[PDB]
Amino acid sequence: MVPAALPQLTPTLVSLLEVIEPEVLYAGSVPDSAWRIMTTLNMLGGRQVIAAVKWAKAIPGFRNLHLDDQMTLLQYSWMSLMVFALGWRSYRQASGNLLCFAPDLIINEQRMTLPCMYDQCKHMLFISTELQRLQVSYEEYLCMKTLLLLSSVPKEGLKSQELFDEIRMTYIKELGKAIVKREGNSSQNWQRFYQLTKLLDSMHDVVENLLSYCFQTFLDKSMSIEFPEMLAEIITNQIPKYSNGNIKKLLFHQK
Amino acid sequence: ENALLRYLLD
Ligand SMILES: C[C@@H]1C[C@H]2[C@@H]3CCC4=CC(=O)C=C[C@]4(C)[C@@]3(F)[C@@H](O)C[C@]2(C)[C@@]1(O)C(=O)CO
Repeated sequence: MVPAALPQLTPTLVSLLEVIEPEVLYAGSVPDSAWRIMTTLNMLGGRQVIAAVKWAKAIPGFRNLHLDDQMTLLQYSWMSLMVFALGWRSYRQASGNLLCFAPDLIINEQRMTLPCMYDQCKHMLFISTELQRLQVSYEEYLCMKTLLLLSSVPKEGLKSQELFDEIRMTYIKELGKAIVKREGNSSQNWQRFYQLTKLLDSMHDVVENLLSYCFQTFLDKSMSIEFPEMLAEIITNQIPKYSNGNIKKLLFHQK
Repeated sequence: ENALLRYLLD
């Protein structure tokens, strides 16, 4: 028995990340139709993206970037952020075996293998399997997820470039601290840091597969897949940047 | 063009 209290922050970035992490949302009987499932996922996704925008505003340094940089970073990274968190829930709740969109919206093996679900679900689940393989910790995850917010930028650079690089490097160092805290030796630390940064680089490829579905299902109105306002606005604005080759993926490695 | 996102950020 303990009194109520808020957890004790410490003067470290990961401690703040832990307090600002949004709570997992509930979607609020799963359909037997790919078409209906996709619309439902999008409605949940719009709510998750609003929560992520609020989270980003609290990340140390983010709000000091030019407003245009902030908007651009969220437009370019939203999918990566959503897929990474979906990967984490699927890893923690199902060992990477089921897609855990929300505690009340789990997509089982049968539904993941419906004709029009098979391909997208294989790509949506892949990152979860990697988190499981690497046994990523919560602190490592929180640092990596922040790095994803800071991983997709305009080819011509941001308006607040210097500040952005500084902020991004604080989180790269923070990831190092999360690994070091495991108490492995120097060689193991180097190896793990290389593996986790390789995983971050691999998110760009998974996301390309998923944005291809997102953009096509959004654009072809005749397909009757619905998107909430938040997502529709973002996607509408993101497509021209993506298709013009303006989204540059920061990679740690060659790749 | 980016009303909802801009509003949220403001
Ligand atoms: C394959 C794409 C990738 C999907 C997204 C993957 C990431 C994600 C995680 C969530 O926890 C809730 C919704 C989203 C953000 C998402 F699941 C839905 O929006 C539906 C989505 C765009 C998709 O299924 C469609 O394009 C359907 O129209």
